[PDB]
Amino acid sequence: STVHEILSKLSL
Amino acid sequence: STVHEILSKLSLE
Amino acid sequence: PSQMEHAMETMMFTFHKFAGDKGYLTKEDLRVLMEKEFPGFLENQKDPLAVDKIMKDLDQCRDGKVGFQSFFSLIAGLTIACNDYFVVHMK
Amino acid sequence: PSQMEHAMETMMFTFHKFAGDKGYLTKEDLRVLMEKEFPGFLENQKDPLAVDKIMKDLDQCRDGKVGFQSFFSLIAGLTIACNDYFVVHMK
Amino acid sequence: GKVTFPKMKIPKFTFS
Repeated sequence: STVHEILSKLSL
Repeated sequence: STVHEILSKLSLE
Repeated sequence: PSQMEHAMETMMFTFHKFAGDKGYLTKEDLRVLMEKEFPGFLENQKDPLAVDKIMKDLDQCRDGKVGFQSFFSLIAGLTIACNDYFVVHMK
Repeated sequence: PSQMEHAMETMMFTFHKFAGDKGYLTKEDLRVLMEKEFPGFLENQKDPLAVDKIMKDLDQCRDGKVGFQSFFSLIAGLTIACNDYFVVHMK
Repeated sequence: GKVTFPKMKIPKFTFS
């Protein structure tokens, strides 16, 4: 659940 | 548990 | 089995799930795979061509095929960026 | 979250659990980490300096510290060898 | 059955 959070605040 | 099995059959180098 | 072993098996099983007996991923396999496993990641990129940006530098050779090791470099890149984020902030 | 997100997180958290607050691994941490996470793997290396030899491969900057990216390189090497064996004998 | 440690070859993502 913390990985999922971070993945959505992240870009190429 | 398949990874666990495979690991015990591996070695270095 | 340890937690790491389960993690490793999961990555290994996820690759084969979306690559099939062909034993590799095409752009489309990759795109489905990202859609099923990393949906919030894709939606946060407002670009209908993220899978294309990503496919591009996985496919160093331009054969449209992405094998397991290359697949692992994708997961590696994400997890690394998450960790960096995590270190700067969440603790 | 997805199967992949779960697996990724356990990889992230495993690092930090053994790296502690200093945020990196010493050869001691690495050795403990593989003892707990891949005991069947160590128990099959005839070599007694095998951890030391993995440390040498990981420690590119020769500063005795192993960071997350190096850690992931380890897991990479392990997971890719598993998958190789998997394809050959098991799939 | 041999294990080598890959020096990748990692795609990068940002912020943060």
